[PDB]
Amino acid sequence: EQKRAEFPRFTCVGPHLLEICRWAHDPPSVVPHFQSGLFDSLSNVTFDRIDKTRMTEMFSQQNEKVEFERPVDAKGNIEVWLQRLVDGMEDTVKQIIKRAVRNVAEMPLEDFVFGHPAQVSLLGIQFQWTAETQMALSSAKVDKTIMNKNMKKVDALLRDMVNITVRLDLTKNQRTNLETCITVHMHQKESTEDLVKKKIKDPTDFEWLKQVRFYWRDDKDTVIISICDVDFEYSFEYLGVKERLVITPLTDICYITLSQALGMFLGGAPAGPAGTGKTETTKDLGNTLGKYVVVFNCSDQFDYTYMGKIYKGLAQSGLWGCFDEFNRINLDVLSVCAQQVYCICRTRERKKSFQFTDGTTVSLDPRVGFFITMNPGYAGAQELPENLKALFRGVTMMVPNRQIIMKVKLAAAGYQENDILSKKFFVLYGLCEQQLSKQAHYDFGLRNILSVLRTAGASKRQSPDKSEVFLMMRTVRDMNMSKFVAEDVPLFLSLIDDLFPGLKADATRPDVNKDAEKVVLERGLQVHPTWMNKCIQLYETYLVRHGIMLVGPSGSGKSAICECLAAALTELGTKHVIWRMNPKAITAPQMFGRRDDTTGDWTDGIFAVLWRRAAKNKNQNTWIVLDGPVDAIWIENLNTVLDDNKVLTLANGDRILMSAAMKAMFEPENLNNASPATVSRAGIIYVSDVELGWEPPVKSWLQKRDPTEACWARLFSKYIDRMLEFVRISLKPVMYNEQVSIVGTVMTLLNGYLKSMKEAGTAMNDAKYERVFLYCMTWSLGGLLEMKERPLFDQELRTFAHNMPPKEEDSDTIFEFLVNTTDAEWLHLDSVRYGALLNLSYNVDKATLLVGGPGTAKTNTINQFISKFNAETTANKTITFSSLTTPGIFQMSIEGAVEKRQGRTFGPPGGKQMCIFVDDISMPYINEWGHQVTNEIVRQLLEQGGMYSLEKPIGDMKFITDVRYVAAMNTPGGGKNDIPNRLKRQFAIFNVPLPSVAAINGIFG
Amino acid sequence: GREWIKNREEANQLKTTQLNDKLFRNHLEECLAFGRPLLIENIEEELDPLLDPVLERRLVKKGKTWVVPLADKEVDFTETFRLFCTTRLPNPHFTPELSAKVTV
Amino acid sequence: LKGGAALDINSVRKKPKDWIPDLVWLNIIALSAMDAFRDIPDSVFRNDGLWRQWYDQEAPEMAKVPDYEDRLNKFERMCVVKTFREDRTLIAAADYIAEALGQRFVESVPLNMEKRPGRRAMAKCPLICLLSPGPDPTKLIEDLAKKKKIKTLGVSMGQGQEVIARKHMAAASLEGHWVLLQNTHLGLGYLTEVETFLVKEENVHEDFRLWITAEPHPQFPIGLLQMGIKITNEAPVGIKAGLRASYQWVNQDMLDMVSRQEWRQLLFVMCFLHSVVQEPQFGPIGWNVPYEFNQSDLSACVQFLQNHLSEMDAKKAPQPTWETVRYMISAIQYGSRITDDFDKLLMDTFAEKYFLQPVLQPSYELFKDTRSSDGFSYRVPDSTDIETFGSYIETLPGTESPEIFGLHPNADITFRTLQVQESIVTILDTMPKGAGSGSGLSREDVVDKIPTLPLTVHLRQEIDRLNIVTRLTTTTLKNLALAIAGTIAAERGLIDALDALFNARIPQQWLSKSWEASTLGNWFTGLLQRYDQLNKWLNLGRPKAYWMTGFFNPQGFLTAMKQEVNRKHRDKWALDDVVMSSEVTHRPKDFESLKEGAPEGVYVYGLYLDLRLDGRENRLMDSDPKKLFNPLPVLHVDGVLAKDKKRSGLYEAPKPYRVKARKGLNFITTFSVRTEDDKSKWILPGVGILCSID
Amino acid sequence: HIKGLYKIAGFKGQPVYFIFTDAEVKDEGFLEYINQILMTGEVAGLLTKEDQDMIVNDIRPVMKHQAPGILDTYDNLYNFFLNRVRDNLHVVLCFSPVGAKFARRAQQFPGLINGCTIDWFCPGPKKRLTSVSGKFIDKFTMACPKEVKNQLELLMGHAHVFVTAACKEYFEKYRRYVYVTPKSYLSFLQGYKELYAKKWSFTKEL
Repeated sequence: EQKRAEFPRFTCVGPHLLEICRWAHDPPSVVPHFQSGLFDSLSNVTFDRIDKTRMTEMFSQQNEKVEFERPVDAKGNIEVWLQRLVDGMEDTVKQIIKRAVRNVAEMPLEDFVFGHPAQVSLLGIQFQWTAETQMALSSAKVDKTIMNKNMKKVDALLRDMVNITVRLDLTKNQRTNLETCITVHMHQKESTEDLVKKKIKDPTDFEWLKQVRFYWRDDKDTVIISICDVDFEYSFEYLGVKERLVITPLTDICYITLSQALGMFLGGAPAGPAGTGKTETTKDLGNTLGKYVVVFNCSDQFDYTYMGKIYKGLAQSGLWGCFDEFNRINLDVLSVCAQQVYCICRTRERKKSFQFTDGTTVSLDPRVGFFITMNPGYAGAQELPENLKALFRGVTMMVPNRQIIMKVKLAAAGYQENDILSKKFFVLYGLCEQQLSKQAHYDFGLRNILSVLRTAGASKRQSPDKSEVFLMMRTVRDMNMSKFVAEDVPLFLSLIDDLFPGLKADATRPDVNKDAEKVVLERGLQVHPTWMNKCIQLYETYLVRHGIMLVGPSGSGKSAICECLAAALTELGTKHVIWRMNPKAITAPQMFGRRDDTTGDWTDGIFAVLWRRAAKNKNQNTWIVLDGPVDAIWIENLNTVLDDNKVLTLANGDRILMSAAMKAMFEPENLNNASPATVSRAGIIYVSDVELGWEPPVKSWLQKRDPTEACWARLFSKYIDRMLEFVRISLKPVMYNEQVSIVGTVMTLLNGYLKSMKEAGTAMNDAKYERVFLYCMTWSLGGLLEMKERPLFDQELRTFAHNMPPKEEDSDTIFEFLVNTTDAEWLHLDSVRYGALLNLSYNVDKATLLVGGPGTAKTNTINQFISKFNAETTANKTITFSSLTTPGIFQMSIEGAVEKRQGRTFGPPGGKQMCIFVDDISMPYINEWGHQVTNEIVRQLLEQGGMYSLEKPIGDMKFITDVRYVAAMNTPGGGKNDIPNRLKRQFAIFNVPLPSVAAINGIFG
Repeated sequence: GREWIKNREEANQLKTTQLNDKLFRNHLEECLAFGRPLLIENIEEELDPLLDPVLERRLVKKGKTWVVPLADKEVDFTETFRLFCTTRLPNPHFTPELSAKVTV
Repeated sequence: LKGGAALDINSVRKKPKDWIPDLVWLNIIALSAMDAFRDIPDSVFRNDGLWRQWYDQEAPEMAKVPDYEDRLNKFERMCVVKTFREDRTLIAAADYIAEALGQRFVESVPLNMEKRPGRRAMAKCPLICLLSPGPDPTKLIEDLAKKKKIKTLGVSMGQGQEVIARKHMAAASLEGHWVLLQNTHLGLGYLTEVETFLVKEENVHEDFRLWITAEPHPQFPIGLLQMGIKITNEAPVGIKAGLRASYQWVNQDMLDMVSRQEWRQLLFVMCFLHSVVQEPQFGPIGWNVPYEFNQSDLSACVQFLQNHLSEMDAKKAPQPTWETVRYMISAIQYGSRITDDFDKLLMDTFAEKYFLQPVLQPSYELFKDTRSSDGFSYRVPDSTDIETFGSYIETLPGTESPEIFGLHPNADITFRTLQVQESIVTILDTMPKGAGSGSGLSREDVVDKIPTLPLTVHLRQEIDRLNIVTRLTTTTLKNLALAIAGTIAAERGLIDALDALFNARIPQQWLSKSWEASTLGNWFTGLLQRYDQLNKWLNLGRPKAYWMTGFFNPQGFLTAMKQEVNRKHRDKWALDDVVMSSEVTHRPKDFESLKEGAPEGVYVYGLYLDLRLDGRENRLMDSDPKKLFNPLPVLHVDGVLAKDKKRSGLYEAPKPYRVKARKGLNFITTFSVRTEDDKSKWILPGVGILCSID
Repeated sequence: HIKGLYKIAGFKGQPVYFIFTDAEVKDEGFLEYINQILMTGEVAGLLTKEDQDMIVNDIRPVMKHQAPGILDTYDNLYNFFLNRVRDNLHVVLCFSPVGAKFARRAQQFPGLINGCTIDWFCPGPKKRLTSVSGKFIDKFTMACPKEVKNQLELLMGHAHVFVTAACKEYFEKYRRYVYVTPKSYLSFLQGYKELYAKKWSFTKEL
């Protein structure tokens, strides 16, 4: 405390003083934050390179090389040469400003911005502007000419700075300098123009007086700043850049209010919505005066003694400080410390002793001033004692106006139509957030606005000599629709035409189209126009980010979309291979790389090793694809690689920046649980199921299987899609329908019979084709009916003339008499029908799924056909998902089925095949997000044949060799959980109702 | 009622606690073991099933070398001892089993 | 005590329909179940002239019961009152209390600290004074402690650091004194230590009394307030209180600076005006929200006024630039505490009308409208002394006509109502604590109510939200008709809603809008019509009796009008130059076309204004605005611009979501209405456009 | 524990029995093992390689009795073992009707009811109270003929009926509810007679 008294500046930092005292010899050894403890932008000082005794120039946190009026031999007492430095910055300010005004004329004006520090140039600009603007009045003199020429003084230099911004040779220091100056110059305009809109009156008209002005009165030495009744002087502390904000009418209101707060010697209390620049305006105005503000956290233990300590330096050096979350200080403490500092406050009143638990004597600097922010004003006040509100004057906040911010940004981005551009762009966002369908991915917050505007400014800077309207139109149309659902795109473009008539969109590289055309049909898949358009959109987003995402309903093959994309890329020598990890199936604590609560062991992250390779695996470029539902729990530390940081924190940040080689892809069937601040830091690509509809994959098979027969094309929707929609609307299934999966069941059953007749000499015909077509979709559409709803499927269908037992009599229906693979008869318990299906499933060794009786007869049914695997070395690991079956249960139960190669690979001994049977798999309880993590493992190992480590924190290849499955569950309903759609596409699905009352009588009699 | 019974048995070492108290873990035993009437406050606020063992009297009701009987108090312990259940929830909800075991 | 639940669905009271609002028909329907009033509708029909004046809004006692003495006693008299008048309610209730057990029960008793400063306050009885925000009853304690000459061991709470208070608490208790514990409500924890000290403070000297300057807080020691004696005190309501306090707020020599006498004169009206702005707490006809009417406002204000008029002396009239004088008070001093644009502009309206060059005339004019209890019209008492100005002030009371705030005679009656609803609501909050509930299922049948435009988009979204709320409501209708019926009576999270159901309130989850709880039946009919509009727009391309307030989003539909505009008006153009255009009560233009610059709003039916327009002009303060609120059948709207439009003849009446912008700020819009006079005139009323009344 | 019970049931071929009440339940792991018992006829997954090479050597000679014909594979041996295990177990759960989780526990194991039978209680009628009181009234002294015992048991059954009826009126007039159990009636029966012992004795003393 004695040393804090020795030097009021020291009173800011905490225990750092000891370290400060440790330094006794070398000011060069002194480095921030010690150099940042009192100075807002200073970081370094340089000395006489032959002796390092005369301080030549300095360096800043703003990275500014600035000399001094005289190199001060500042090597005496540490705190004493601290003043020997402090005086230097204000001396330099005064003298550099003096020569700045002198060489407004003595030297040129464009370099006047660049021949001077950022704020040094800014204050010179303000001086010249204020001089002319008062001399515009000058008596209220009757000559419009001078105000008119001031109009173009502001405007022409504004467009010159537009040219400076668009020219691509500005150093980040000077770039930021000029960009900050842009906003100052728009405010200078706004003021000077509003002068003209008002009646031009005398230099002492309160309209003029009401605004801030800057009169460098070297009649003593220095500038004096006039605000609407009163005058001050700039602090002259070197502030580097301190990029300012936009200036609102509210800004002027606050300026005047807080200026008068000094008149009553009272504090200012900015109250308003949280996170609305409440402290930002205070800091910016302090810098506009030069005051080194020190923010103060509240709602803590709030050591009132320590604030009593800092009040010494506050009353002594007259600087400022701001408080935040003041109202949530501990209630009893919120009163104790409030009263304690309340007593201290009155030392302002020309007094020189602040009284506290110290009750000590100080000096008074009139420059001191107190400001406090906190949680948003609640109904007109806060949870604060009613004496500070007496000591303070409130200041009303309200959400800033986006239009003005966009105007100043675009002007800084070199735009001149900018104003009228915003006058439609803000309205456009308002409409988009009003009319259209609203979901989480739909975001139009400030983040969206900054993101679009920064990109558009660069676009124009690299597409110059171009109309602003066209560039703005192409940008806004381009970066929006892909994120959005289809049906809003017509509405989107309609609003576009409203706010932009007589314009047109952009074009992209067409050569990517032809490569996909080649590969898709070349690999037998279906190429589709809208699908191709989305491929182009993905290629576009591929050039703006590295992390993109594919949201949409399952069965769309978003897998296949990025497969075709990577194939087409590698067609042109740009490799991008993928690895399909499940970001939820394997365990979350190993997902990312996290920190323990005991010591923080490097218990690795599943992607930590993969990102380690991404730092140490360099032969090409690749992709890293993650399929599965997306929480917020393996992402909250992920945007660091995709936002404006580009380095992924493994668990603390592992320095591995934007990997030019590998990228992160995601395929969530529904991305709906990320905050709209986490959202839009990825490549938001909505995809509708229409882009590869029902029929295009069937035509893909037309390409693949023999069209020599071309069987389904005979009734390609003439039998299918009509009944599809008819049952989907007029009938009520007991299960969700993803029609890609249903047509998959139809085609898979058809191919099962195709294999049955093409590997066995069992015969073939065309009426054979018609009836196998009827029977391969009837259950594919009967798999969601009951004994009273299958007849409804039958009291509709007689519009075809292909022989059926329904065409035979009324009691018997299609299922009751099956078809034969040889002569196509109708043969006259139930299990066998499913078993052949299972065998047909066994033909492709791809399971189906069953719902209904809870182990009632399905246990009786399925096991009889599971029995018939004998020579495959089939290890019938019947693994049923139980009351609480964890993904680890499946992990080991199939690890038990096979050999654990390498400890990080899972395949059977050699390649011996086995069957895996699950009685119920929808049984396990979901978590609150609504998904059985114990199930996405099943999808991942069905599709990829590999996986990373839910066992090991490291996260590494575990290749899943050949397998086959059969599984079932109970019916969806009250209490019973259901299955993720992307898992549902992997398996067929059919319903097991109450069985055959007639066969009940048979089997039991 | 807690106050009335306090006046009734404070001289008789009316040891008091409530199930939330970790001292109860031993307040139960010695007050049992010394025959000192136990008091418990906020019963349905702090209902714990561990009461039922002693409410069913582990160190089983039957015995003489283990459980000396009583002929002075209408309670289920070896020594002059009762437990009391005082509430400030006016109309709680009750289990049938504890209502049967313990009267109201 | 109950306004009823089923009042509107029942055929609007048929016989008496001449001079009578519909809500009254509902109320008399609810009453008629009364056994002292069974034939009441038929009677009030046949003989109705006295009942007609009964609803010519006679104040009491001019509202003196129609003497149908066959069923007429005092309790029945309040029944008549409440069913009919909401100003006579409290008066008739007090009359009944007097007729029961004398007026001495309704007669007020002066508040003062003399009945038990120790006379009934035992040494074991601490004394606590529940201060209202404002006055400190410390002065009575000071006078007692300087007549008794007792030691006054004052100590400031709001800080537990005063462990030293215990030594005071020692001498206060052990030695025996009258001890001051000021600001005790600021502290919360040292309260417990004081409490546990006091529960044993019955072994000390006799003079031990406590004097706890605190404000009641729900989080405070129950036992500590139980042991002692509680005495609450309220500020003296009245302008004069604020005026004299502002005088003592200023130094009496500062109140006597004739060197800037005009400024001194200014002080009085400033001393005046800060009281006036403090008065209106009667929203929305008062303010949009309450605010800090503190005197640090006044202190900074007068300080800066002295600054202004000391720059160049107060005797020099040109120097105070009254635009700046308004600016200091408005933009910065007061508006910073203010948060609402309309409240801000109302206060600015105060600023210009009370700040101007011709204010310095001696005995300047403040209120000539007011013929007061003495008929006096308010002016400036130009005689330099605090005593002189104050004395002039108590010559007139603080109770005056609301018009002085730009209000209307209706406003006083509205305050009477406000008291009636708040009181009866509290009474219904306390009665069932000794009555019980449960009556069997209240089986009611309202669940049984179940081209391409962006207008149809709004349609469809409305259908979605109404379907949602309809079925969510139906859930609990089952959870009542099927819980105690079909064994579902085993869940209690929702039962509070069903308790508000059997007791006429509207629970929380079903705020399908910002509906105010009046009856179940009213909101049921509301939602019924809300779905019926969607029914019609399904069966009609666009209904022509379009009732706006059945919607769930006004912003969507008003914007929908605007993109229709752009579709055909700014066809070939953009929304960048389109602004709203408002019609008038007597429909000036309804449909003429739909293309560029044409009628493409909709017939917005039923907008409410306690102000009424005929001859295309607006009338206020009369008996019709005095009647609660004035309906508006229909007017139209459109959107156009690209050319300056001057609402010079049109007031900018705001239109919020519901009956009070005061109770919350969803300001739907602002409209232009043809006022044949100045608009600032209407600002002091500030009559906004209201979606609907109940 | 379950290993030994398996041995007694399966290996010994001795029919065993097992009671699992509402109290010993802790986790869905326990309920899940009971699930395995109910459906698989075994604690599924918990019969391990130790059980494998145990039963392989164990059962064979015992199996030579009912099915002397060998099916040397552990398949049929373990099949017959499991058949007998199901034949013998009879796991039971007598549970509380108002089990706070019992409904949701059945939600956690659906087949909890799909592997058993359901029988409700409906506590005893007037006859039950008459029967129970009949012993105790005849266990005590009197100054009355026999039929007075029938009158006493009849009136006590009446009394419990009245308790029930008045409890219903309580459930109606107020919305608070009370519990009357058979255990309550037995506590009544013992308390009445124990106090009546003293009263009879002391009146006889006077």
